Amino acid sequence: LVRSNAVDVIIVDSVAALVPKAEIEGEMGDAHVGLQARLMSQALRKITGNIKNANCLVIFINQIRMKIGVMF
DNA sequence: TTTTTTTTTTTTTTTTTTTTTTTTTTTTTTTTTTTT
Repeated sequence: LVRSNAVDVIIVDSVAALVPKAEIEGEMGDAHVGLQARLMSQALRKITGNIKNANCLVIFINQIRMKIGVMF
């Protein structure tokens, strides 16, 4: 959509819910340490250069997931 | 009978033998439990 120059505002609701295809194919709790993070990092690397050229918005939506082992 | 005298011209190719080198990471995820 963004590369087409047609649409100008794009919304991705709850980026946390876009599971990888590999994780879907595999069983529950197999592993997939950070695969979501790798996917998200690779996505931006490819679309940042097209978003500026197409003058679009890609407002992403996120969730609050409390972390462990943090005191202060 | 006596009695020798002088060279002239090039034609043709034939066959390949041998490898030499790696190069770079990429990414987090999720809390549990009141005690007197």
